[PDB]
Amino acid sequence: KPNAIQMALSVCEDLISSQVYAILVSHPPTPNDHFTPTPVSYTAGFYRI
Amino acid sequence: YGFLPELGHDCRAQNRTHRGESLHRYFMNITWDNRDYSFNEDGFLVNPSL
Repeated sequence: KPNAIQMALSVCEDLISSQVYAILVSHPPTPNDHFTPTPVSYTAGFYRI
Repeated sequence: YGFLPELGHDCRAQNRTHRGESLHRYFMNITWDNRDYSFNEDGFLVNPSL
């Protein structure tokens, strides 16, 4: 998602609700540094995903 | 400042992180209960009472 805090809630609602064993992330097309990887690594790391 | 400079605290509207740097400098001289609660730049106490 374009915004930040909505990305964090969207990860657990859609991904870990399907019993995922690992998550793949990629840099966003826009040239903004460390935007996508921080919300994912803080929610998946809660469960050691 | 003499007033309350509220920032864009709305979480579901926008995002702002540049103004957060000028926030630590206010928390260097906090004292209470005859004890020192001064925070260093990193975030934790510097001279606690262990």
